Amino acid sequence: QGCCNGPKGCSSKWCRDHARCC
Repeated sequence: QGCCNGPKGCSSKWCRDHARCC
């Protein structure tokens, strides 16, 4: 969903919080 597709996605805390791939 972007978060786990791009280099800055899991660098975003929201994606780290919510997305299990982060």
